Amino acid sequence: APQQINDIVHRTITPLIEQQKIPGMAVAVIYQGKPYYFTWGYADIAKKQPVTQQTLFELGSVSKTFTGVLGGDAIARGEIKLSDPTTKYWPELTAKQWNGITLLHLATYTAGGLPLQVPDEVKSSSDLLRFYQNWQPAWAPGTQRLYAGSSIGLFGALAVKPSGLSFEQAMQTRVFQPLKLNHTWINVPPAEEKNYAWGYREGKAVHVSPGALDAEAYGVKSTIEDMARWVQSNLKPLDINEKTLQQGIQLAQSRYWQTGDMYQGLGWEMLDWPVNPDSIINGSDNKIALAARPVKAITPPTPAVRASWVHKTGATGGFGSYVAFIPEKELGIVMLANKNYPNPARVDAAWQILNALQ
Ligand SMILES: *C(=O)[C@@H](NC(=O)/C(=N\OC)c1csc(N)n1)[C@@H]1N=C(C(=O)O)C(=C)CS1
Repeated sequence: APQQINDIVHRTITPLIEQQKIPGMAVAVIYQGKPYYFTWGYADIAKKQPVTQQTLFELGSVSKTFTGVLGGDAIARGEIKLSDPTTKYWPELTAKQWNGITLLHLATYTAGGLPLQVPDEVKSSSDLLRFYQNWQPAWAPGTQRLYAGSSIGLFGALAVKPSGLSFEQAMQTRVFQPLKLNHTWINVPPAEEKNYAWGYREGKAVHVSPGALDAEAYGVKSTIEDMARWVQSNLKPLDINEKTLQQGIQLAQSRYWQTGDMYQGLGWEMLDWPVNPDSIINGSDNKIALAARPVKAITPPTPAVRASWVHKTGATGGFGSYVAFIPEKELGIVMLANKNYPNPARVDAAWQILNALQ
């Protein structure tokens, strides 16, 4: 690393780890195209395994970025349109509240109050139809954004129906493989388990459990290297040889709705750069990030704007992550930790690092 990068990383990450008691963390900095890696602490406290560049972290809701891109790749292949009604892909959704709710609404949390999580009692396919058939909206479609795994989760499950593939198999073949993300998994294969960090919640070692629509909303595990390569791929999508993937990435950073000073893409969220850091830092706090807000349609959607801060927070019960980049500045960051610590602490550290490098 250039000395600039070590100094701001160490001066920023050391106090964060101490403040938050994070057992293991990996950071990548993307700077003038190339990634620079830092690791601290333990993947596995008990067995004294260090965090390395090969350690797998659970990405949590950062998985929604892969989901948004794969959905974008399906649009670009001609298989779906964001203007299609939900019912085109799930006809059994016959309850009348589903009228007028499109793929766009699902992908962007604007369907009218679909909930944060799919409840744990929803295990089977028929439980899932049931859950969506019996849900009643809080609002008309396309008036309020409420951040929701049940919403983007359903988008991803529907968006792969036309391809004929499982969502897993579509993600593998259409996103992971072409980008050479070869240590990124929805299901960790048994031979790779030795690299799988434990998550820590109130001291207990934990992994994420199976759940309805887990792959679509929070199901990806990856390494700091592969996540660096995911950021580079989203920073510079024209370098990607597969046409539909290249367009898919650009569709996921298109601006569909605005609330306050933020815009909703497909899994990614964006703000104009130069950004006010107060708004990203405070905006990431759950009190705000999880609240319903009114949305203004961007008519028509703005194509990926280079001069943007593009980002996503994610957590599971035992992990906490964050990815942010700025395409105009050829700059990005990935922060993976095996503890779920508050979002504003993540964003503030990323902001400290990146504004220092621009
Ligand atoms: C995304 O990260 C998603 N998070 C979750 O679904 C979980 N935990 O979040 C704190 C989760 C999934 S499986 C498991 N054991 N835990 C949504 N994101 C957030 C977030 O802070 O980004 C949440 C508020 C919970 S829901």
